[PDB]
Amino acid sequence: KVAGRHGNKGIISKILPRQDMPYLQDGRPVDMVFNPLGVPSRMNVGQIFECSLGLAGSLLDRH
Amino acid sequence: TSWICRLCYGRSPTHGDLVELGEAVGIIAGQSIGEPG
Amino acid sequence: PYILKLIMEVWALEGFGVAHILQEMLTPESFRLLVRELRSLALELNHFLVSEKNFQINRKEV
Amino acid sequence: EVAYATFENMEYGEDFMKPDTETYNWVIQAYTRADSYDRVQDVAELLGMMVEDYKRVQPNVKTHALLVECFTKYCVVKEAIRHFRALKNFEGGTKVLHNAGNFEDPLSLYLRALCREGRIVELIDALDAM
Amino acid sequence: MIDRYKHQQLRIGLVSPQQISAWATGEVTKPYTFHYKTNKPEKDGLFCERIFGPIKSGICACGNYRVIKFCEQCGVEFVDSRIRRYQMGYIKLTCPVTHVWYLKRLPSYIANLLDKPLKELEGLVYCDFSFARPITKKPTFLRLRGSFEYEIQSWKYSIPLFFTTQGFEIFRNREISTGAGAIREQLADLDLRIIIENSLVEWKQLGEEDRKIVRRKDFLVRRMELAKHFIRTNIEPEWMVLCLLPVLPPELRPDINELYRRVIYRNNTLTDLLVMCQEKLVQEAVDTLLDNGIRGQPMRDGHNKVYKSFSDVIEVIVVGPSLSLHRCGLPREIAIELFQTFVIRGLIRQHLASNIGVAKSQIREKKPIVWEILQEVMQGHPVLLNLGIQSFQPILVEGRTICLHPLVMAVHVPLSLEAQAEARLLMFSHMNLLSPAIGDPISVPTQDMLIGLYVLTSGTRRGICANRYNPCEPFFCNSYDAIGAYRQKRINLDSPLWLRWQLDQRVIASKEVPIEVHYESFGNYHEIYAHYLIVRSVKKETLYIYIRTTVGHISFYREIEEAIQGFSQAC
Amino acid sequence: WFPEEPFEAFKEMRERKVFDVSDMYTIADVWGWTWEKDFKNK
Amino acid sequence: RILGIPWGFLIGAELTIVQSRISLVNKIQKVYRSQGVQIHNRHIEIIVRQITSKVLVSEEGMSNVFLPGELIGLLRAERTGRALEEAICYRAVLLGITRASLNTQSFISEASFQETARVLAKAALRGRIDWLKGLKENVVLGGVIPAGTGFNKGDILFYHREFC
Amino acid sequence: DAGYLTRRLVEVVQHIVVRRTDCGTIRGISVSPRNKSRMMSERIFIQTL
Repeated sequence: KVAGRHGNKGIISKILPRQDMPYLQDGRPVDMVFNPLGVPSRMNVGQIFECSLGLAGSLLDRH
Repeated sequence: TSWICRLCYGRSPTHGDLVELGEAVGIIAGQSIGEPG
Repeated sequence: PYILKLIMEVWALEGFGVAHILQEMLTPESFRLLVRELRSLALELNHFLVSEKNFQINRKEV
Repeated sequence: EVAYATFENMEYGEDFMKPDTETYNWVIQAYTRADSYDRVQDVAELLGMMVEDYKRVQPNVKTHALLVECFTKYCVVKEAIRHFRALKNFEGGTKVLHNAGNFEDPLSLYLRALCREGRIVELIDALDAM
Repeated sequence: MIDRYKHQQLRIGLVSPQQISAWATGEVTKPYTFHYKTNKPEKDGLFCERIFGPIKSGICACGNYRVIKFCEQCGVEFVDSRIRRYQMGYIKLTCPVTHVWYLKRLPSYIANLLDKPLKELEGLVYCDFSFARPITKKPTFLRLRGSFEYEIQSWKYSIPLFFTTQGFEIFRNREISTGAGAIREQLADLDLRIIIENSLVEWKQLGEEDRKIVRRKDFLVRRMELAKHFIRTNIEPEWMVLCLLPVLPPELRPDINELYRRVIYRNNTLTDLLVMCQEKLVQEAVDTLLDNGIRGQPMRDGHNKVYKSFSDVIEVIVVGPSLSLHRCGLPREIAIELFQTFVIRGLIRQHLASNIGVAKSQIREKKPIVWEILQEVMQGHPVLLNLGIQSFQPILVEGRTICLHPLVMAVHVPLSLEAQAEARLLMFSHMNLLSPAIGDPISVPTQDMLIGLYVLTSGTRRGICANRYNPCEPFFCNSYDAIGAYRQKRINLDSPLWLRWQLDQRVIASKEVPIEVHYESFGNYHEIYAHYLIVRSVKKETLYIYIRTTVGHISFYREIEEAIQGFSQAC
Repeated sequence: WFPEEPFEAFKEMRERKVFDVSDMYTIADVWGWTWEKDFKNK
Repeated sequence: RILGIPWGFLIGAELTIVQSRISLVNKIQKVYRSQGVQIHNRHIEIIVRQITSKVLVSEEGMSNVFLPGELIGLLRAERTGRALEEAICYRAVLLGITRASLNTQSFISEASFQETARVLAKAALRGRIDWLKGLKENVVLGGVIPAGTGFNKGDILFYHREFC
Repeated sequence: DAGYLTRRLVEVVQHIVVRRTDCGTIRGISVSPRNKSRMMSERIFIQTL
């Protein structure tokens, strides 16, 4: 079981090789794929803000 | 009041035909009202 | 994002009409023990079978 | 209860299995001569079921003799009097109720219950039938 | 047809003192539980092996062993030790005690049968009262009657001296008695047929004549109903007063033991004296054992805990989207335990294991032949998973988790063929597609499945969303060509197209007349509808249909059609 | 709602086929007990 | 006050019971239908039949057949009324599902539902018999329930040949 | 509150089993589609039939 800090809790159901994962326009595959249907029903928009800002910080070397 | 017959009950919802002999329709009625509570 | 790693059944069987599955999932010690507890209150609980053929009454060993 | 299970098989079965007058008499007789427990309510409900079946079933001599015997035993005397009046019109009549002196002699019990309750006019009419 | 008749009955009844003795023979006479030094069951105690049987199968009290009738030294019966779960004992009460169920639980049965208020009857049991003339079937010569709160003065000195003490004791408990024993004499001497006639005449008198008359009428009907049941049954009303106390078997009392000790202790004290205060202690202790919480403040132990009587005693999953609807996946570690008996039999049957002992070691040591057998015996053997409980056909999966299909922890394996038939033929997830409440389907696609169908069948953009300007597409011969063009990225999923249609006109559409009819002077006319074009003629019998659709609509139609055709071919 | 008035409620019982006069019979009149009217209401 | 013997009680009980059943089903279905819950009337009618299937023998009806204050089935009371004139006077009573569950034909079912000590004390004093017709009765006994697959009990010419 | 109600509902009708083909009753319940005081819902009235 994994979780974010916004009450988004999940259970790992499948482990894929990195070449089977969806990948970005820089070629990097993603590490996890979450269901987007979990957000509107649970109404925890804060995870959307955090994930975007986390990506910016990693590329900018910022916390 | 201790049992019911096929004709007075009528068709089964789960099976399309007239309800079969031996069906526990009392317990089915109890679940069908309690579950949507 | 930052992701952390963390540390009625009888009625349903009766509604299906699976009488032999229900008997398996229940099995008798549950009833024999009940008879003894009732005996502690000066009550006796006898199980009799009446034969449909010759109408002879049989007292089950409980 | 053994005889009543068979009766229920017939009462709620197909047309060729429906109870006749003899069927009602057997089930009534089973309750009247039960070994234990009060059965007068069972007999009176069976009688109501038989009456509801009047278009198909009519009584005979045994029906009234059994009903006189049952109501006398439970001391429902006014109902035993109604069924004794119907029993008079049947030939043989009181001899069937006498049962050759078996089952505690239902003929004598009917006479005794009439004497114990001061229903003398009924008692004399019973003797005329005998 | 004739019913398959089945006549079974069970009855409960109050138990005679004779039946209580017949259960045990067996008298527990000592308040001892277990010896301190030998740690053995005390003789004639609550755990005695004379009365309840050996604690070790085939081993006697002295230690003599026999292969599975009484030992000469101790008397232990050489039987299985399981008899301690079912063997009763009993306590011989020096003084009779009323059963608390039939005295104190309102409405009182004893008080209703005797037609005495429970207040005037409770003092006969728990207070220093005495009842005069308890019986009516034997000669008496004193004009005493009723309940006397005090003591008769002459009855203390003059009467015992005049008749002598030895001669007085014979007829003493016939003029005035005390305790629960006095109640038992009243119950045993009751004329149940007199009760019915007296209640009926009193009932009719009140009818000829406001909150008391109605209440008294209900009392009389209850009393005559109670008398009638005693007459037509084999229950004696005097059994409501206990002379013997049955004792629960030791294995069911490995609270109750302490309550038994108190009853034995006081009962042994009372027989040593032979007083009325001691009788109350015995009677109250039996009340505590049978049903506490009926007198007021219940008995409590030293740790401030209320004693419990016999009346208190009687009163991970992981989704698998590729699974079929009727299947489930079980881990090896779970499957091998659930099916161990079948794996052992399969090993013996195919002679891979000599016997049961060897077949266990191969399972223990994870010999690879075990998993081949496990797959074999699992096939065709459904399991129950707990529509909360359903039946699935298990398949072995990799990993450590149970895998369930997306439209669905206890696992039960049916053993008998009767149970296996019911699981496969009644509880499988495909003969229960309709819910019993209203007849709705149970497994309708939801969430991501539903979104996929919605996106698939959301057709082309229309009107001002399709063209920037006011306008003042490919044709496919068959649906496979259209789908093939989509696979080659020649069209998009929602790009409009025309499909040559060679079936009947079965396109769900708005019931509307043509937008436009183009009528050629040679006889052919084209009817342009909102979703299809129909080409007809006044010279020929031709009728050509072209549907304006998308590959998404084609894909949805094909999936259902090919599912129906695939199932038909396979069956 | 059945009418609160009694005779209206009797009429509604017949209209909705709850109860009709075909259900009004006793053991005396279906078993041919013509002699019982002599022993009653005297 | 309008009708006579087994017609005032018989017709009065029919009117009360029919009216009660209509309003009981409507009230129950009004709750579920306002929440969007669809249930067939069959299931509700089965429950309501048990609520409205009993009459109470009136305080004045005393005989050797029924005692005043006795709870008897509606069909039994109707049939006895046609056959007897023994002061069978009764009124329809609405029993809540709790009270109806404690007035059944099986003391085992009642004792395992609620108020076990009171149920067993009364039954033991009259030697009550349970004929084990229902489902929960047989579950307690560990038998096969009378429903589903348990319903309805589940040399001459030798040595006599031609010598030839 | 839902479980307590479900337990009581099951208990009151737990014994009801389909035991006969036809009890042979003569009575029936009358249903009318055109009550003069309220336009009954068509779909609900169809579902009760």
